[PDB]
Formats: sequence, structure tokens, C-alpha cells
Amino acid sequence: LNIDSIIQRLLEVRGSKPGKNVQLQENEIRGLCLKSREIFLSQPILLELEAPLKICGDIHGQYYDLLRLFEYGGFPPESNYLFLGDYVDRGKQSLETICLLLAYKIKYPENFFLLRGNHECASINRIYGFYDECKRRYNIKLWKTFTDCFNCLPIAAIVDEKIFCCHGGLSPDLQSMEQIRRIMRPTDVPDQGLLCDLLWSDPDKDVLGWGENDRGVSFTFGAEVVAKFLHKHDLDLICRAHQVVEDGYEFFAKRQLVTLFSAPNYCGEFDNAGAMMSVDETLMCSFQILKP
Amino acid sequence: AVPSDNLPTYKLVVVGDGGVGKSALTIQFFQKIFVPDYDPTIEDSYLKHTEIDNQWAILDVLDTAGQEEFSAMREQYMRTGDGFLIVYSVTDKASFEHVDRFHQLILRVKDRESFPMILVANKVDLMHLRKITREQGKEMATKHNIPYIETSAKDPPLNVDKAFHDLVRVIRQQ
Amino acid sequence: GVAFSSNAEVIKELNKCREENSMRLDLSKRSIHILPSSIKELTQLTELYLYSNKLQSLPAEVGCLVNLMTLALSENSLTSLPDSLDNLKKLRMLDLRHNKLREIPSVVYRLDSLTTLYLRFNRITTVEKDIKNLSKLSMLSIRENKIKQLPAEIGELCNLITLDVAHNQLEHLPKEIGNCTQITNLDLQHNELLDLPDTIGNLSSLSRLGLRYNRLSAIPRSLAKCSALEELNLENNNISTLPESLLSSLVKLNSLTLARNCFQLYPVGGPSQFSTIYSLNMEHNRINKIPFGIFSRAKVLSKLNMKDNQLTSLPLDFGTWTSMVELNLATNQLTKIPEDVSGLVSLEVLILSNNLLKKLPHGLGNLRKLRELDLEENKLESLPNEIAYLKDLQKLVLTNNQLTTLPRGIGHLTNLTHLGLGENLLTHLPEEIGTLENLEELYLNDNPNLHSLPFELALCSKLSIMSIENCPLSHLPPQIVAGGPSFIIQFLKMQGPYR
Ligand SMILES: Nc1nc2c(ncn2[C@@H]2O[C@H](COP(=O)(O)OP(=O)(O)CP(=O)(O)O)[C@@H](O)[C@H]2O)c(=O)[nH]1
Ligand SMILES: [Mg+2]
Ligand SMILES: [Mn+2]
Ligand SMILES: [Mn+2]
Repeated sequence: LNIDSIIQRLLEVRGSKPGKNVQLQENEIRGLCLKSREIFLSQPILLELEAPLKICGDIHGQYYDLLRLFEYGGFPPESNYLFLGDYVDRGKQSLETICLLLAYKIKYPENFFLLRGNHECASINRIYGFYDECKRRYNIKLWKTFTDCFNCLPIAAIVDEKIFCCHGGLSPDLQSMEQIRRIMRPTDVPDQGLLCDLLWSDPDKDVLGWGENDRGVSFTFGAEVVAKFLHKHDLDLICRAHQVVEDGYEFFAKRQLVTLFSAPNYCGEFDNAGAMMSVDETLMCSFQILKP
Repeated sequence: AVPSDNLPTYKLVVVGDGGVGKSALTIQFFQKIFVPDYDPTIEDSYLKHTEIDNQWAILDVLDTAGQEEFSAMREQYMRTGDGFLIVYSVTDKASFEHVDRFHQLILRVKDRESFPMILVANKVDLMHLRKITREQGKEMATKHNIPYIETSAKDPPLNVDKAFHDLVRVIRQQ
Repeated sequence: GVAFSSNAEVIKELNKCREENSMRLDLSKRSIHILPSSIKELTQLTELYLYSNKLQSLPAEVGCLVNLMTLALSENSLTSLPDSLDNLKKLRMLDLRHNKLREIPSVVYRLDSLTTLYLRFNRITTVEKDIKNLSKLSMLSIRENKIKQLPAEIGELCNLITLDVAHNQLEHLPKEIGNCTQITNLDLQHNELLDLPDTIGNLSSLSRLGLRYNRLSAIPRSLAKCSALEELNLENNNISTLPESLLSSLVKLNSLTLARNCFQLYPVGGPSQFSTIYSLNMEHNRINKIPFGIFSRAKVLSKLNMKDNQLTSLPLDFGTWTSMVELNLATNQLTKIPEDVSGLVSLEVLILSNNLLKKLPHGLGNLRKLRELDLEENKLESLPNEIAYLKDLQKLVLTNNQLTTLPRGIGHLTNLTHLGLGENLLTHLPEEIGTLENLEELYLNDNPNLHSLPFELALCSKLSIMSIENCPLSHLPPQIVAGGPSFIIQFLKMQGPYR
């Protein structure tokens, strides 16, 4: 597995006509999953991260929105990246998107990091299009390889002991980060529990306490839940993805929680913009917003 | 959904020897998955908000060491508990006689003649390795006058929810 | 701070403990940011527990309590220890797991009486050479730390009983650690070890050896001298062969896992190496052909796992695995199942999904105890009639197969509970399904070739969820089909000819 050649064959298309496909032999894609899962398992589930860092949100199967991020913020190794889940489903070019992200994780384990999102379940990607793309392009077995690798993804991460990064949001069962480190993997997201809420919850302002999502897998939370979570464990930012915002980045509950969505023109029917966040040593966070 | 304030908290201590399934039974009940790896335990504290008999509760389950090497802290963990699951493998004969020692230890630490605990027979799905039968389990269960539950933690779970739920009913009885 | 471009309770407990002169003072789970200086007054305190609190640094009055043996500080935010703690000449137990420690403090190196040390889930990067003073140490555990090398002095730890070094980025092990001869619990899981020292075989009594998820290429021949082993785990290890270490270790061997290795054949040795085995995990690594008679001496064996391999044809000795309970052959290249399968009388679960199975053998009707038959993506033209004799089936799926008709023997499977037949181009089915009243879930999704449902199925009323969202149903009116599975259930209840 030449991580470098792969990266070259995938970045060759950069700057060209959008929607162009990149043909990879299947054993690179299987090899990328097998090699990267060990990197996921060796590192802790609750990841500790060091500045400088450039963070992100969701890029659903959109390989030419991804390459725009790497230009604005900078390609590795001259920068460090964190991706908060949801890179598959809905978008047309998903195999190319996930392959590039999985490539930089192998070659830069201490500077590249990927979390887990909701569409990393074996069941959710069945409905929402990732199941179909695997059929026509490569195979049915290759889809099972991805969901095996998705099981070993870290659930949350902590940056400079101040920034808390999760795709979905908090859980009522979370009273200490010690519990997150006790989660056993490889695991599948259940209908209820501590794990599920982290890949599925979402803040909703109206609920002062807790309330059910519009979807029927988990339940929301409120502005008081995050604050009591931040003051207890001595943090100051909860960075999230999951949903779709118009401006790319939106702030919830007095900034303590910021959501980042980086796939503009979602699935071809949205006017949303994309955003990426960079944080330096003094923990100043700056936003690099992609044009709608 | 979950009640905002004044939620009763129950500290359930899972006590037994090594290999009696204390960790797997706790992982199954909390994360709905079965772990096939044998990792010795020192102290694991889980938490969950669940509704039992139309009543919400917090099931603070505290897995314990079991083995004497790690049991240097074991007697301290028993002291703060509220209910005990004396878990013994039906395929492990030795852990069955140790139920008496565990009951004596629980009575000694908490300084009481009778305490709420339930004898739990784990690994019941291993029928062709079963060595402790149901009547043998029950006669010792009534010998100490404690409830008896059959339980398997491998998918699909058998009474795994019931085992924790039954003790919660037992604890609120007094 | 990021920018955009308990004390009252604890003091009372100390006062109480000071009055009763108790050997124990418990301040655990009280979330104390700072342990009070008053702790010094209680000199005669055998044990102190401060775990799960918010302490960042201990006060220097800990040194005053010489009459102390047990200290618990785990799950805190500690970064350093006071130097006055060296005055404790009687301390033998220290708990410092799940902390923000960056390196092992020099204070710990100056405690001779210490016996058990818990340094786990920290940011320890180096281990100093001044552990010779810790001659009385017996329990040392490091579970989540960033050490890169172990000091050469560790071989002098004669009193050490358990060494737990996992997830600790170790590139090598000291060659002289085998001079302890008193360790039975050594774990090196999820490290980066490249090789094992040859002196590890001098450990006469070793029971637990966690050695998975490390980039080993082989194992030392000397390791076979440890006759107390029970479970040898080798997941994600670049191993291709073993030097007959199993035969010499056939003493208390229980389970063997060789998952996700780079294997290409079974380890070179006699069939006796699996005499006392109980489980096996040979998944994710190519195996090709299993040799004949290699499982003859496995009198006890419960499970086999062979997922993600290159199996082409099962060996002719398949019929002699009478003591085997479970099997798993998913994601392989199996072509034909021989008639010898009739000998597996005790078998209970059999999975054969993702293979090339045109037709099932007629010997399947002999195996009474079977409960599972997963045959997804096998390209099955039709099932054999021998399914009627079996009784104990409870969950079988035939998804992604080319079957168009089912055998008449469906009503005999009275124990059947879960059946999956979707995406199979099914046209018509026998009426015997009505006898099966215990069904709960059934799948016929994405089948364009069925038009009418049997009237006898109307008698099955215990079905709970039916997935027919994507189904043509040309003969039946779209209103009842698109109304919902429940509306069809009532349509079965009285609109059907049966009552
Ligand atoms: N078949 C079956 N196996 C079980 C069951 N419960 C646990 N196990 C087995 O137990 C093993 C894990 O043992 P574990 O629970 O960690 O041991 P323990 O009893 O908690 C004591 P220790 O502190 O030494 O770990 C798993 O490999 C699993 O196969 C069960 O209900 N059925
Ligand atoms: Mg345990
Ligand atoms: Mn999402
Ligand atoms: Mn999303």
C-alpha cells in the first residue's frame, strides 16, 4: 500500500471538472481500511490532541468540496486536521472521499485524526445511499469492510484539555470522561445507551432539559446540559457536526458549542456554505469559510 | 424524557471469582454488545438511566476485581455498595462453594445478619458444560433466603435486564 | 482559555475519623479539588482513599502520616507528588490510575516498602533507572501510557508478581526481565513490540500473557517453558508460523486466537496441539486448505471462526467433527458441501453466508439439533426436501439467492421463528406456512416475482413486524399494500376465506 501514490492518484484530479471519478483497485481500498483500523484501535477512544489544529464537520461523499478544504487551510503535514464524522451517504462521490481521508490517517497518525458519526453504522448507510454506491462501483464485500473499520473509530476527542469534539452531542449517562474510555470496541451503535447518544444526539434549543429528536434513534438536550458539562469537567468548547447549517459554522448556547458543516450545496438541493476551523497554540479559533 | 431531579441512585456491586462473567454481563447490560475478550478487572464504574416497573432509576454498577492479586481494593468497594450480585458460572464448580464465603464477607463488611443480594447463575447458554443445576442453585438460594436468577450474557441476552431489574425491586422492598 | 477570532464535607470526614481513631478515612467521590492540610493531624491512618476527586496536587503533609500503608488517588488530575512523601516508610499500596501524570515522579523511586503500584491511563513517557529501591514492589500496572523504552534495571524486580504494560508504544523489551521468575500476569496488548526476549522462557510460572495487537514477526522457542498458560491471544500480529510451542504448552491451554494475522497455513506440528483447546479464531487471514485429520485429537472444541479467508473446499474429514458445537464459514469461496455433513449430530449453529453454494446436500436432514442456517449470497436455486425432517430450526435467512419455489415441508418447522427470504425473485410459496404460528419477523423486500399471498397465511396472527415496503403486489390492490402491514393483517383476519 503506497500511501503516497494513492494520494497522488487522488489529488491528480484536483482542480478539474467536478464529478470526475478516480478508479482505484479494490485491494487498495480494503488495504486502507485494514491498515487504518489498527491505528484507530492502538490510539485511545478518548483522544488527546495538541495545537495547532484545523477542525471540521461533515462532507457527505463530496470529493470536490474536500479538496477545496485542503487548499484553503493547507495540505498535510504543514497542518493538523480533525474530522468529526459523516463522510459517507447522500453525496455522489463517496469512495473517493473516504479513501483520501483514510490515506492521511495512515501516513500522519499524530497529525491526522477522524472521529465517528451516525452514518458509520452498517444499517444507516443501507438506506441513505452508501449501500448503492458500493454495488455499482466495486463490490458488496467491500461495503462490509468499511463498516468493520467504522466500528473502531474513536467516539470523542479532547484538544488541549479544553476543547471537546464529538459528532452528535452529550448523553445523560456521561458524568465523566472515564466512561468513554471504558467503552469496548469493535462496537456497533445501539438503539439506546451512552454510545448512541454521542453519534446521534443533537442540540435543540427549545428543550430546557432533554427531549426526543425528530428522528427516532436518540433524544436531544439543551443549553443547561452543555454548561453543566463544561463547568464540571473544566472545559470551554464543544465542537460538533451532524446537522446542516446554512453558513457552515453556527454557534449554540453562547459559543460553548459550535457546529461545523463543510459540504456546501448539499446533495444538490441546498444553498448552505462550508466552514473549517483552525485553532492555534493560544487556543484562538479562526474560521475558514468556503463559498456557498 | 429522563426525570430532571431527584432520581434514586442504586449502587449494585457485581461480586464473584474470575471467569464468572462479571465484566461481560455488565458490558452486555450497558452497551448491548458481548465482548469475547478476557480482561482482568480492577474497578469499573458504569452508569445508566433506565426505567424499572414504571419507575426511573440510576444503575451505578461497580464491577470488582475478583482475583486476589487485584482484590487489594476489593473490600473497600463492597463497603459503599447497596446490593450485590453473587455471580457464579454454572460451568465453574469452585465459584459455587465460594458463594458462602462471599455471603459471609458481605455480612462482615456491612455489619448485618441479612442484606439484599441475589444469587445469579451466569453462562446458562453453555448447557453442555453446565455443572450446577437449577435445584442445586435454588436450595442454596433458599439456604441464605435470597432470590435466584438464571442468566446468559451472550447474544441474544437471557434475563440480563431481568437480573439487574430484580435486585432493584429487592432493594426497594426494604 | 479558548478564544474566537467539597471542602466543607471533606473536613468533617477527617474530624470524624480523627475522633474514632479509625484506620480508614474515605474521601472518595466527593470531588475534592484540594486535599486539606489538616490531613497531617491523623498520623495513625492505615489507609486513605481519595479516588474520583478533582485533586491536581497533593499537599506536603502526606509525609506526616508515617503509619500508613494504602493510598488511593486514581481518577484524579494529578501531575506531581510532594517530595515529603518519602517519609512514609510503611506505605505498600499506591493507586494513581487515570491521572494527568506526565512522568513517574522521583518521589515514588524513594519508597522501599511499596508493594503495589497503579499507574494507568496517564501521559507517562519515560521510566527512570532508579527502581532498584523498589525491591518490595509486587504489583506494577501501566495500561494507557506513552513510554517508548523500559529501563534495563527492571530485571532486578524479584518480588514483582504482575507486570501490566499495555498500550505503551514499547519498541523492545529488556532481555533481563526474565530474571524475576515471580510474574504470572504479563500483558503487552496494543503495544508496538517487534520481538520477544529469549529469557522470557525462564519464567517457570506464567499464566496470563496478553500479547495481541503488536507487530511481532514470530515467537521465541523458549516461551514454551511456561506451562501455566491458559489463553494465548495473537490478534493483529504479523505471524506466519509457530515453532511447535503449542505441544510443549499442552498443560492448561484453554483457548487460542490467531485473528487477523498474515497466516497462510496451520502451525507446523502434530494434531495433538489442540488436545485441550476450547475455541479458535482464525478469521481475516488466508488459510486455503485445512489439512486432513488435524482436528482428530480435539476431543473438546466448542467454536470455530473462519471469516474473511480463502477457503475453497472443506476437508474430507469434515464428518468426524462430532464434538463441534458451532461453525462459521462466512465470506469465503466454498463451492460444494459433501454428504459427510450428516455426521455433525451435535452441531447447533452453522453459518455459510457469502459463498458459492448452488444446492444444499441431502445430508442436512440428519442434523436434528441445528438452530441457525445463514445462507446469504449463496445463489441457491432451490432447497432440498430434507428440511422437513429437521425440527429445531429457529432462525434462518436465505437473502440474495436465486430460489423461486420452496419445498412442501415448511409446516414441520414448528420451532422456526425468524425467516429472511427477501431479494430472492420468489414467485409462489407452499401453503404449509400457516402451520408455523410462532413466526414473528419475516422479510420479502425487493421481490418482483410474487403477486398473490396465500390465504392459509391469514391464520398466522402472532406476526409483529412485516417489511413489505418495496414490493410490487400486482394482484393485491395497492390500497391495502400501501396502507400498511397492519391493514393487511386485518385483511387477513376476516377478509380472507378462513376465520
Ligand atoms: N458463553 C458465555 N460466555 C460468557 C458469558 N459471560 C461471560 N462469558 C465469557 O467470559 C469472558 C470474559 O470474562 P470476564 O467477565 O472478563 O471475567 P470476570 O468474571 O469479570 C473476572 P476478571 O476480573 O478476572 O476479569 C468472555 O471471553 C466470555 O466469553 C455468558 O453468559 N456466556
Ligand atoms: Mg472482571
Ligand atoms: Mn451525522
Ligand atoms: Mn450529517
